[PDB]
This record gives sequence, C-alpha cells and structure tokens, in this order.
Amino acid sequence: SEISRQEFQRRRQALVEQMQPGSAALIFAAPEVTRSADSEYPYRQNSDFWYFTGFNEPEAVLVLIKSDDTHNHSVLFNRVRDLTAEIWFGRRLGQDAAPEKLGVDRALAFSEINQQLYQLLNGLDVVYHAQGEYAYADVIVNSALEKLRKGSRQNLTAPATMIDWRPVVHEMRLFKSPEEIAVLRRAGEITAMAHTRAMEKCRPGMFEYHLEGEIHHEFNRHGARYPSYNTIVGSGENGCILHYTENECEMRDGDLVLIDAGCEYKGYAGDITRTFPVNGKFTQAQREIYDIVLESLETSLRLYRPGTSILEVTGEVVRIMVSGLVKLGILKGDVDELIAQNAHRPFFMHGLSHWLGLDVADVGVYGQDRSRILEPGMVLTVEPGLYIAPDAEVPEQYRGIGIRIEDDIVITETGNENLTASVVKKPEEIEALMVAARKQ
Amino acid sequence: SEISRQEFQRRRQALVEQMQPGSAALIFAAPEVTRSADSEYPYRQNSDFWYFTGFNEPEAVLVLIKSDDTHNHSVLFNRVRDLTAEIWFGRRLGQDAAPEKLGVDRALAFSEINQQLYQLLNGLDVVYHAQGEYAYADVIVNSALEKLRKGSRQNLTAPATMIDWRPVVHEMRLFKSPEEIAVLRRAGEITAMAHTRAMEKCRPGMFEYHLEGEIHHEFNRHGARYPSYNTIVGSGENGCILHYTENECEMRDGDLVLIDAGCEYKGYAGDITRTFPVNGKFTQAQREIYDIVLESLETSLRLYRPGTSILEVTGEVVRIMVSGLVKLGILKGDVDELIAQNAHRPFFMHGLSHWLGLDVADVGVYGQDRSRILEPGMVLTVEPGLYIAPDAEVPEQYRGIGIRIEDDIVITETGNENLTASVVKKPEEIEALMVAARKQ
Amino acid sequence: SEISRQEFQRRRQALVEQMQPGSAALIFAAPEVTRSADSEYPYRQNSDFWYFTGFNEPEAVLVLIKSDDTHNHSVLFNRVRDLTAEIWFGRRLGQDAAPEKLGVDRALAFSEINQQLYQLLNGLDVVYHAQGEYAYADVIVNSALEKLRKGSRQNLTAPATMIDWRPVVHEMRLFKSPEEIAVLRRAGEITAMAHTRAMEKCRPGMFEYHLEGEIHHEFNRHGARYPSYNTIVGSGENGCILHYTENECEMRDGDLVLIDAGCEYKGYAGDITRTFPVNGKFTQAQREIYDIVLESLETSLRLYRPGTSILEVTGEVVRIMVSGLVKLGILKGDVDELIAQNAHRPFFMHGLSHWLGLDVADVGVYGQDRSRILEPGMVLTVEPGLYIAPDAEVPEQYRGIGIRIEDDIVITETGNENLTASVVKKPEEIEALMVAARKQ
Amino acid sequence: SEISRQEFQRRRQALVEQMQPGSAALIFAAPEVTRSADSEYPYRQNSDFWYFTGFNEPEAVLVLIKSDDTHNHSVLFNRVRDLTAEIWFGRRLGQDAAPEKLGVDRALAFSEINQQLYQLLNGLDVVYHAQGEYAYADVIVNSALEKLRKGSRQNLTAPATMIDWRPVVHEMRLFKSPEEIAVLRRAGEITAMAHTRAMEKCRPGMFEYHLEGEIHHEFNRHGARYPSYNTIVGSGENGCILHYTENECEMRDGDLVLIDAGCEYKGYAGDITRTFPVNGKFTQAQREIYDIVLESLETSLRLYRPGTSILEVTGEVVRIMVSGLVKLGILKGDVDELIAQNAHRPFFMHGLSHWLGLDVADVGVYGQDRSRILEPGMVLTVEPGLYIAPDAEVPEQYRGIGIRIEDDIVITETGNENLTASVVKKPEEIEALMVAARKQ
Ligand SMILES: [Cl-]
Ligand SMILES: [Cl-]
Ligand SMILES: [Cl-]
Ligand SMILES: [Cl-]
Ligand SMILES: [Mn+2]
Ligand SMILES: [Mn+2]
Ligand SMILES: [Mn+2]
Ligand SMILES: [Mn+2]
Ligand SMILES: [Mn+2]
Ligand SMILES: [Mn+2]
Ligand SMILES: [Mn+2]
Ligand SMILES: [Mn+2]
Repeated sequence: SEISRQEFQRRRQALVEQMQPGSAALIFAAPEVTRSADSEYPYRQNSDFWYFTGFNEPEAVLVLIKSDDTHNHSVLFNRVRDLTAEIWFGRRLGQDAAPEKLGVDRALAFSEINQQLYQLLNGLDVVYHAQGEYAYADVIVNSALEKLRKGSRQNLTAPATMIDWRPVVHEMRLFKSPEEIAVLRRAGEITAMAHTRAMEKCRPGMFEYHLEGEIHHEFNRHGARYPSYNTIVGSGENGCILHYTENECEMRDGDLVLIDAGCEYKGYAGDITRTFPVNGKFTQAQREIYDIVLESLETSLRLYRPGTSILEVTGEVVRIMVSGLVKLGILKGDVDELIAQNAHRPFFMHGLSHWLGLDVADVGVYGQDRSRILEPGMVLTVEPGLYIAPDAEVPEQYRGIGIRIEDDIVITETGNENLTASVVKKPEEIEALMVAARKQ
Repeated sequence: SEISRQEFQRRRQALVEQMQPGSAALIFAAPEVTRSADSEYPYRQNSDFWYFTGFNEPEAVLVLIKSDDTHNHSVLFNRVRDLTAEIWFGRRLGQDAAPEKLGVDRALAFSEINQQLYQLLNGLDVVYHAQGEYAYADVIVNSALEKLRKGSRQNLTAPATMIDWRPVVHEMRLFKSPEEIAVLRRAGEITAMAHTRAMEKCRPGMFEYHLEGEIHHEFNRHGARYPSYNTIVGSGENGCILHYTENECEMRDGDLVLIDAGCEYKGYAGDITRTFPVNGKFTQAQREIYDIVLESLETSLRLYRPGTSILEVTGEVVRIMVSGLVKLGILKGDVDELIAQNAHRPFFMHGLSHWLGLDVADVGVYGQDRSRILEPGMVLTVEPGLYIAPDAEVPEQYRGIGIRIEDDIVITETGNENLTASVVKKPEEIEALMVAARKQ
Repeated sequence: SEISRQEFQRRRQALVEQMQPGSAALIFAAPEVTRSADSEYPYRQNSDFWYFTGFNEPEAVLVLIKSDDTHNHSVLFNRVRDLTAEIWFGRRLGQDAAPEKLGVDRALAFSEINQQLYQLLNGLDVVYHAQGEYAYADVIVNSALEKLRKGSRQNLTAPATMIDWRPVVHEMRLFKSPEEIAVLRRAGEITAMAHTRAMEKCRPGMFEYHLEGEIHHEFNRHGARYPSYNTIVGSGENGCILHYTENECEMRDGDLVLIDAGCEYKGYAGDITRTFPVNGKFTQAQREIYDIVLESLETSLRLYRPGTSILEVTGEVVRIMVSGLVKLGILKGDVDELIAQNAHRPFFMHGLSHWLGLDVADVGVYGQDRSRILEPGMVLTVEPGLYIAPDAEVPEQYRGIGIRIEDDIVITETGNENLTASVVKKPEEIEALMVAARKQ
Repeated sequence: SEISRQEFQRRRQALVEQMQPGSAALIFAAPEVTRSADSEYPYRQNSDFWYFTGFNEPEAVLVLIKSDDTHNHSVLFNRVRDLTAEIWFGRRLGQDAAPEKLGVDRALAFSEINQQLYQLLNGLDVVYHAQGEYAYADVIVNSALEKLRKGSRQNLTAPATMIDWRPVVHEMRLFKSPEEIAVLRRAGEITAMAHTRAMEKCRPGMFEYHLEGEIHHEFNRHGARYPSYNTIVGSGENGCILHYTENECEMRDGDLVLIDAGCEYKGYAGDITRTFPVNGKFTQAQREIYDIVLESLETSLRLYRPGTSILEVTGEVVRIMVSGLVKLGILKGDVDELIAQNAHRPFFMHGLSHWLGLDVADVGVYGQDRSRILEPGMVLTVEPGLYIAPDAEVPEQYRGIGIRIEDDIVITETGNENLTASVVKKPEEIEALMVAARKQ
C-alpha cells in the first residue's frame, strides 16, 4: 500500500479549495542535515512537503497559485539535472520530468528561486507561508516580499496578508484517507512483526541494543528502511525512563524489558510498546503491575469510538490505575479521594494517547486537556504505563518496574480498528510465545 | 578495545602543551538535530569534542585553561541533574560526578555558561576557538568577549588573540595512538564481517536495501550501533553512481552489486567497499574490469609505506588502469600519451585514498595533490574503482559496470597493516564464498 | 500649529475601524542610532509610530487591540521611570503618566514586553505587523508567535494571519487633516524664511556650507531644530549633482548656487529648492535656462488640482522643456518627435513631484508612472530642473549649469495652495532681493 | 590645521611595524545610517578607518598586507566610478585616483571584495580584524576565511590567528602627534568662540534650543559643520540632568544655564561646558556652588602634568568639593570622614576627565579607577560639576542648581596646555561679558 500521484494532487486541490482567490501557498522541503563534518544523516523530507508531493529531495519548493476562484496552477522549484552532481551524489528528478512524475503544472530550477518567486507573488493579495518553520525558507520568502514592497517603480506589489497554512494542513492530516489508513495498517503489521521477533529473540545476557538490531532488521526486510523515532529498549530500572534510548545495558535474568519501537513506512509511523520478562516468565510483582496496565489498555480499546475523547477515556484509565495501586498497597486511601488528588501521577505521568501519522507524535488540534470529540479517520495511540522508581516509597517488590503497553488505532464509524493487535500482550500469551522460542 | 579516561586526559594535556601561556581553549559539543517535527536523529557527538572527552551529551563545553607554563586546569560546562528531565529523556552525568568520570578539574551547569565563561577568559591573552563550527558556540563566545571588551570599568579585559585550534587538533587526530589503532582494527573486523554476510545473503530478486539491512544488523550485533556513513548498495547501473544511497532497486540476475559500508565503533569509522556478482558468478566482461581494479588495489597495498605518498601511489594506479583499459579497447592510443592526457578520468574520477578516523573522511592536511609524505600512525583507505556509464562510447559489453574495492590500512614502520583483509576480494574467492552460501 | 493628543487618538481609532475583529496592531518605535562609538545621532522617531503617538522615545511599542466590533483598547510598552538613568540621560515618561499624557488605556514596562506581548496576542485571529521594518521588532513579534504556536498545552493559540498595516497607514498619511496642513504651512513658511536668508547672505568667496549654516540657524530660531533631509548647496558644476551634500566648495563670482533645504517642524517636512546667482545677477545663459525651469514650475502650479495627475502635469512640463531647449539649440529637431524620444531626459532626469509629509519623500501609492488621480488633502512638491553637464554636447555657454526650483503645495477643492511662495523665484525678484542685501 | 596624506601613511606604516610578518590588517568604513525611511543621517566615518585614511566614503575597506619584515603594501576597496550614481548622489573617488589621492598602493572595487579578499588572505598566518565592530564587516571576513578553510583542494589556506587591532590602534590614538594637537587646538578655539557667543546671546525668554542654534552656527562658520556630540543646554532643573539634550524649555530669569557643546573639526572633538546665569548675574546661592566647581577646575588645571593621574587629581577635587559643601551646610560632619564615605557622590556622580580625540569620549586604556600615569601627548577633559536635585535634603536655596565647567587640555613635558581657556569661566568675567552684551 502506498500514496499515489493522484492522491498528492487531490491534497493540493483540497488546499487550493480553502485558499483565498488571488493567493499563493509556499511549501518548502527539509534541509539536509549534518551528522559529522562532511557526512549527512539519511534525508528525511518535511512531513507537510511530503504530504503534498511524495517527493524526497531537498532544495525544493511547491508553489500553489490560486489566481481566482476557477483558475489555479502549481509550480515546483527543484534541483536541476546535472551529470557530474548526479554521478557523485545520486539521480535528480530535474525540471523536464517533474510535471508528469509529480502531477505539477510547471517545474523551475531551485537555483532560480530568487529570480522567479517574487514574479509569482507579484500582485497577489495573500501569501500562505509557514513562517519560522525553516530559516532558509524565511530568507527566501522575506527577500521576495521585500523586492515587491520596494518595487513600485517597476509596478510590483507585495501581498499584504501572510497566513500560516499549518493549522489548515494539520487539520487535513488529522483525518486519514482510506489509502493512508491502508499504509498505516501495513506500518502496524511491520512494527508488530518486529516486536514479536524481539520477544522471540530476547535472552538474559543479550544487550538492550541487540533487540534494537533485531527490530530494525525486521523493519528493513518489509521495506521500512528507517524507524519513525529512536528505538527505546529499557530493561530493569531503565524501563522507568520514558524515552530511554541509550540501550547500552546487559539485560538481566529477572528484569522486565520495555520496548517502544516503530517503523516508518512510506512516510507513516507505526508506534508500538511491549513490556515483557527478559527470562520469559513474569514474577508475581511484575505480573501485578502488568495486569493494571493491560486492563487500562483493554478498557481503552473497548471505549475508543466517535463521540468520546482522549480526556474521557483517560478518566477511566486513571480509576483503573488508582484502584489497582490501592489493592497492591502502592497507594493508600479512598479511591475517589486519590483520583481527586491525581495520586496516580508519580507512577503514570504522561498522556494516554497521541495522534499518529506522517509524524509519530502527529499534528492536529487536541482541544483543552485533549477533550476534542473523536471522529472517524482519526488515528491515535493508546499507551498506558506504570513506572515505579527504584527509590519509590512503596512495597519493595515493586521498585524499579517500568511497564508500558501501546497499540495504534483508527477511529471508525462503529468504534475503532486496532492496527497492532497481531503482536501479543496478554501475559499468558507473552509467556507462551517466549517459552516456545526458548525451546528452539 | 576502547579509548579510556586516561587517554582523553593525555590528549587534553597534549593540546595544553601546544597552547600559549595565559590562554584558554573552548571545545563545544554538537547540537541535537531535528529529524521531523519533535523527533530528533540519534545523537552524534562532535568528533573534536569526543576526541577530548568521550562524553556523549549535547549542551556541553570543555574549557582548558593554561594560566602559565606550569599551571593549567579544565572546566566542563554540562547539563545539570534534573529528576523530571531525566525521567523523561534520559540520565545526565551532572556536575557532581563529572570530575571523576571524565577526569576534569571542575564542572559547572551549562545554564550558567554566559554568567561564567567571561570570568574564565578575563585577563587571558589568547582564546582558542573554532570560529564558524557552530552558530550557538559563536554566539556564546562572542557574547563573552563583548562583555569583557565593554567591561573596563569592572576591570575586565578580553583576550585580543583568537586562534583556530582545528589545525593543531586535526594534526593530532591524523596520527593514531596504539589504542586508537586497536579500536580501528576492531571497526575493520566488524565491517568485514558485515560485508562477508552481505555476499553470503545476496540473491537475485532481493532489494538493494535488504543488503543494507543485513549489514546494519551485523554492525549492531558487535556493538557498533550506527554506520559511520550512509550505506551504499549500488546494483547494475546504480554502481556507477558514487554515493548512491537510495538502495531502492531489485537486484538482477547478471548484474554486479557494489556495497560501500562501514560501522562506527567507539566513535571510529570502518570503511569497506566490495563489488560482486548478484548471482555469484562474474561474467567475462565484469571479470575483465574487476581484474584491473583489483590489481590497482593489490599494487597499492604492496606500495603504501612511510616515505611514499597518496600522489605517488596514485600514479602507479593510473598506469595500471590506462594499461588495462587499452588492452580491453575502452581506451585507444599510446599508454604514456593517455596517462599524460589523464584519459582514465572518465572512468576513475575520484581519489585513491582518504584519511580515516573519528570521521570516515578524516581530518588532516593532505598536501598539494595529496603529496604529503606518509608516516607511521596515519590511517587511510585504498579505494580504486572503474565506472563505465550505460551510454559510454566503449565496447557494449562494458556499459553499466561500476566496480570499487576498498580496504582500510594503517601505515607502520615497515609498510602497512590491512585492517579489512578478512573479507575476500579475489574474484575466485568471492565466487567460492557465494557458491558455498547458495548451496545452503 | 501642532498635532494634539486628541488627533493622535482619532488616528488610532481610524486604524481600529479598519481592523478585523479579534485582532491586534503592533507599531514599534525607531531604534537609537550610533554616530560614532558611544555617541548617538539625535533621535528621530519612526514616522508611523509618531503618526499614532507624538511620543519621542525609543524602546516603545503601541499595541491596539480590537477584541470585537465594539470593544477595543490600547496598550503602550515604554521605558520605566528610573532615577539613575534619568539623571544621566534624560527624563522618561514612564508607565504612571503615559495613559493621561498620550491617551492610551494602559502602559507597561518595555522590559516586560516578552513576558506580556504573547498574552495580548493569545487567541486573536489577526496580527497587524510591519514585517521587516526593524530587526528588533521582528525578533519580539516572532518570539511571541512562537510561544503561542508551541503553547497548546498551556491553552495558547497564535493568530494565523499576519497583515502588513503599512499600506493602510500610508494611505491614511497620504490625506492630511486640516491640522496637518496647518503644520505643513508653518514648515513651508519657516523653510521659505531660511531660503530668503540664504539669498540675502550669499556673497562670492563664501563656502557652500556657510549657506547651510544660515539656513539651519533660521530653522532653529522658529523651533524647527533639525532639517528634514541633508541640505544641498550646489554651486557651479556641483548644481548638476542632484543630492550634492558635500557643500565644501568656495562659491565663485559668476556661478549659480542651487539650494535644496527643508526644515522638520513637529515631524513634518518642508522642502524648497531655489537656484540663484552667487553674485546677485544672472548671466544671459543662466537666465535662458532659468526661464524654462520657471515656466515649467509656474505652469505646473496653475494646473495642479483635483482630477489631474503628476503624470499629466509632467507631460506639460516635458513640452515646455523640449520647446525651450530647441529654441536655445541644446536640442535639435522637431519638438513632437523629440518629446516622443524623451529627448529631455539627459537634462531633466528626475520626477516632477513627490508626496510630502512626515517624510520628505512621503509615503503613499503613486499609481503606475505617477498616474494616480489627485484629490484634496494630498500634499506634494513641484520641482522641475535642468542640469547641463560640464561636458555636455551643447552650446558652450550652457555647460555646468544646474537649476532646480521647488515649491510645496496642497491639493484643495478648487486647485492648490502653495505653501512656499513667500520666498521669491521670479529672476527679477531674486535680483532685486540680492541687490538690496548687497547694498547693506 | 589638518591631517595630511603623508600622516595617514605614517600611521599605516606604524601599524604595519607592529604587525607579525605574514599578516593582513582589515579596517572597515562605517555603514550609512537611516534617519527616516529613505533619508539618511549625514555620514560619519568610523574613527579608526578615518585615522588611517582621511577618506569619507562608505563601502570601503583598507587592507594592509605585511608579507614579511621588509615587504608590505596596501589595498583599498572602495566604490567604483559610476556616472549615474554620481549624478544622483555625489562624486566618488573611484579606483584610478585613489592610489595617488590616499597614498595606497592599489585600489579595487568594493563590489569585488568577496571575489578578492580571500585571495589576499590566502597563505597568511595572521589576520587583524576588529571582530564585532560591524555586522557587514564580520560577514565579509567570515566568508573569506570560510572559503580558505574549505579550499584545500584549490591549495587555499586560512590564517589560523585572528587578532583584534583595536587595543594597538587605540593606544596609537591615545598619543597625539603635533599635527593632531594643532587640529584639536583649533577645535578648542572654535568651540570656545561658540560658547562666548551663547553667553553673549542668552536672554530670559529665549528657549534652550536657541543657544544650540547660535552654537551650531558658530561651529559652521569656522568650517566645523557638525557637533562632536549632541549639544546639551540645561537651564534651571534641567542642568541637573547630565546629558539633557531635549533643550525644549524657555530659559527663566533667575535660573542658571549649563551648556555642554563641542564641534567636530577635521574629525576631532572639542568639548566645553560653561554654566552661567540666564539673566547675567549669579545669585548668592548660585555663586556659592559655582565657586566650588571653579576651584575644583582651577586646581585640576594647576596639577595635571606627566607623572600624575586622573585618579590622583580626582582625590584633590573630592576634598575641595566635600570641604565646600560642608561650609555651606549641604554636607554635615568631619571632612576626612565624609571623604572616606564618598559623601560627595550624590552631588558629583561622574568622572573628572575623559580622553579626547577623534571621539569625544576617546579611546585608550585608563587603568583601574583611571590610575594610568599621564604622559605628554595625551589629551583629556577636566569637567568637575555639582548637581543639587530639586528635592535634595539640603538648604532650600541650593535646590535645582546644576553646574559643570569643562576645559580640554593636552599633557605637555612641563604640565598641560589648556585648549579652551579663551572662553571665560571666572564668575566676575562671565558677568562682565554678559553685562556688556546686554547693553547692546
Ligand atoms: Cl538547481
Ligand atoms: Cl544546565
Ligand atoms: Cl523598561
Ligand atoms: Cl563598487
Ligand atoms: Mn506513542
Ligand atoms: Mn511509543
Ligand atoms: Mn572510503
Ligand atoms: Mn567507502
Ligand atoms: Mn522635493
Ligand atoms: Mn527638495
Ligand atoms: Mn567631556
Ligand atoms: Mn562635555
């Protein structure tokens, strides 16, 4: 599953539909990024630029011109064909091939952007520009507008109105097409296979980074070359650090390991967390905490649907957590009073859910306290956790346990679809999986 | 093998030895780098900062103060301990533990750098600063000097002399310690194992990126989490693109595949290229080009020693290449005249060798045309190649063949040591390896 | 005559009337400007900021908030009262006194602008900001918007729309109130007195700068402390340089002197040019050129009225000039053909008229080729000139003559009012004035 | 008196003498400065650039190249001749005429600076650059060094050492040549004539700015077109504000007026303060304060000589002030104890002396607490004052009196020469001068 040229075109048209007549929208590619000295990190296109193009080159700018309510057209600035640069560094789309390949009306050399952009903006009323997104983009836009402002003797005029297109575009991204959902479904499947693999490979004495290796290899084999975020493999006390990415420790017999890892497939993020015993068997204490987190996730999966909210479902999770922690003696007091005091917060200190898409922590308005009413097409994670610090004032057997369990879902007309349920999470199923692997 | 605290300390002392009395050297950590939106790329420390610290955090600055010819001391600015930031994002060394851990005299919070740096520079004659390396560093240094310049009424004075320490430090890095050579030897071994694996796994129908996956997994399993540069897997015509990193094509029965890949192990780069038949058997045409590149490499490995140069060895390679290309009818004319015309350049268009170390294309002065006389302790690659474009005006059977073969060596008292000879390169040995793998 | 608090308030209200509901307009003061080292030039307030405040301090920002269509209010950020800074550098208005003094609703310390501005913009739909006017202003505005964009978890939201208020405000400035016209009338009178003085003082052997001295002294004595632009005193060949401000030469018996000088009175510019003989008597050649320029000015003054344009009146001037130059043998050919060839341009190379107000070359849209139809309330200069270079291919007696004659006018319902006719320009009147002065 | 080409050349050579072999010094002109919109302030050349050139254009850079200990040469970058730009804006020196006019070896177009500067710096060991003086200069220098650093394949090398030339040049400026002293002597005479004029013109009912007008006119008539700093005319309570420049008040019968004003003559500053009765007669209270300030100045003028210091002479002044204030009941207690408590500071809160030269507050190292030992050739002001605030807790008759009296001196072998004693300061002489003027 992928996103095709015609869909990128529909998206451009949908933006144009929302634009004022006599306007242009400017969407800039990501800069290349230094890793060390003359070596660069593998290129990652800006998500918004990608959303409108599927074009994976730097030094590119998409310009959507809405001349009036019936007439509009698109211009791409992109790197020129150049035999020598291409022999050295890779093929470039160039100007001749871009209109057919991408479905844009015209293509111009990026080297000419300062000579040409002001001409495209001249006489327009509105420019849509994500001011502050990139310095290099701001320089180009500001220079063009300055030429126009100062060019009255050449009969030039600048658009006086600049609108940030990010709110409009991010609202677009928040609601996935069926094609996007298909891509995300595949990202979920790939990511789940990687997590299953990690559980089947994990043995005491392996390093945390070994599981990262297994996961990344599995992503790659299905054509997801890169993770969507830096893989977290937190064993023992490291599981209590939320974005632990050092992954440097030897995994101990008797500890849990928390793996938060997700692929990037055709630009879209998977995002799964599973926590499991390094030795394949939960201790009683580990199981007692695990059961609370799992009940939290299972209840959330039953509840998530159009018409509820992240805030509302979070309330149910908080009650499950406080109730369970009281039962174990980690919290003490009346459940309702403890809920009113947000007494869970030392142990569950992050959000239950974030949007998911071209970014793992995806764009889109949540509403105050994530109260926005859910609707079909929204894609989000569900990631309850409990983290009991090594020095927590709690019964000793619970100290140093960090557990999170995370699935990716899409809101549907009738509830939700779980994209990541193909990797097990019931503790008996985790144990069975690991027992079977450990016998081989 | 690794680099220890005491070696980082020796390096600091060696720099101090070269500094003027009444001076301070300022060495800044790399900034964190955005991948997309709120996600960052895995952190890569600045090589020079790493060279003097082995410290893998951002927002850190090493200050070496040489008060006079006998008295000197070190101050580290680094991120403070903070419970909440650490629960979220990972452990921090902090100020209390840094002096013992890193072997620095004093540690201060990075948040206080603007309040403290000018006080350390006050009254000194010279500041050593890599101006232009990082914007954030320049801002900090310029602000401190400005406070001093403008602070005469507070009895403050700025050092009037600013010296770029990069030439001195890069000359240090150019000559490896035995401990560095041991690390590089391990990087070579790890990298060679990965290349052997790629040859043993490669089958027609696999994608180029599948071999990247095998390689990266092998790096990881030996504790080299990241590659030292973006992996190149160029099959068929893609082999004729030097830094081809798309790795997106299905590998065809009958094509060669060129793999240029290297691990990063304790900060140090491996860097190997092997080219081999996708189907395990060189065609006659492929073998004829391969033999010339291999002879070029083998001769270079015999010749590299103290007292010669990259330029001198390159001359021998150019003769081998021109001679071989004349024999095959790719070039036509007198060998000596063709050499004088640099007639090889359409087919071998890059350098034979680069320095290797904390950066894959390592720091250090080459001399004009890479004429610098080689000495023991220098580490460099040897990477002849021939690239015959799909549309080259040559006998048709050679079109679309890209071959490079690359080893990493260290110059010794008696010649050189090859760090990467544990992955095969003789064509009969490549074929034997692949035949054996293909039977399993 | 001056501009009062109530008028500044009317202007603010007129801007608010044009703003969208749910918006704020930000108007920034001019920065102080270095002359040399620690000395600054005399402060000149930004014209737009002045237009809305009459407030002559730096580090000030006017914020007009239009909450909805009935409710609006104003906030001034300005420098705090500070005993020590004031003993040293001068009195400051401060926050307590500003609301009554300026007629703003609230005043806050400029030192708090970053802590407060984002709070004022939070939740608004539109921000009006002159992007690119001042770097320091852009930094403040961009920082506020960034805080809002990134502050969703604190329930903050940025206005997505930024509108340049300069076109609206400049259109306001283009049409003067009766009170503005009274101020400009006084500026014209002061400026005319200065020019009369220069003619009465001028003698061969005086330096060009001596006339500058007389002029500036006259401005000062009427309470116009500063000129509105750098005074031009171009004698002989220097008269052929349009913005000659060196004023360094000894004025020669037999040369003309061209003086272009204007006061700044309560923020408003006078702008007069007179050219006259250094020795009090035009030569025949000087008179012949002078007569053409004077006829050009006199005709323009008869013609300027509502319903014509600068372009239209310029056409009449071009015919007068070409006709006169043909008569003298400076141009050769058919007048209509010469007009069609713009043959006047080597000798009259600048515009006939510019707008006049808070800036000497005042703000406001001219239309293509200055074709905008004139309306009552517009204020403009009328400044024909002829400049015959020392090496021009013309009858020798005309070489090195530079003549311009410039008056300031206001368009009225019935034509125009000349604000600067109280300094003579008829050649016989110039000669009479100078003869009378030279006898004293 | 002026500074000639040969002296500018001697200065360049004196700098070169102090430079390391294999180095270049870069001295940049001041940028033009906006007053409002398209109008600029009158150009003021950077003092250091002026010191080495006497060249009054922007977009100019002096480059002094010291190839080795015997060979050196100079290159000027400056604006090209351009007929059209010159007709519009003024004559330019250009490249052809600059070598002879300025005594530099070569001149190049400023438009070519980026193409040429790196070529001049290539292979040098040291660059002398005033980092942070001007943004535009830093951009040019940083760009050149970056080209060199990155140009090893083009056999380019950057100087690794950057030295701020300001300390060396400012030490040069601190010691005046006889020719500089002659210019400063004339500046003192011009400035004194202006102050005499102000005293002779002052009448109750005139505005403070009227005296500014008289002063500026007098500067101009002697060929000092501009003041060296913004003129201060502080009458009554305004005299208690140190840099009062509003000069907006009507001068009252019975008040003092303090005038601090100085011309700029051939780049050099005069700097005189005189305080006198608006009505020509000191009141008893005014005289009592005046006498203390005058005794302070007269004693300072007797004492200033080689071998003492500003700090030492200040001690004598503090004793005079404390003694006098005790006598009048403004201070109460033991004189020595009051001195130890710095009890004078509420009334005399500024320094007695600053260096004087191309800047009014001239460059040069003062030493801690201005303790540097004075030597012949140093030029400084002597400016005791007493300022009794309107609300001071002192006998009522002294409230609102601000008095300063300031002369400019040059340290000589035998003491000092007073450059400004030609304007009176003894109270009986002030009264006589004013009485005589008031009778006319
Ligand atoms: Cl391009
Ligand atoms: Cl910190
Ligand atoms: Cl403030
Ligand atoms: Cl130029
Ligand atoms: Mn998540
Ligand atoms: Mn996650
Ligand atoms: Mn290599
Ligand atoms: Mn390589
Ligand atoms: Mn004008
Ligand atoms: Mn004018
Ligand atoms: Mn002074
Ligand atoms: Mn003074």
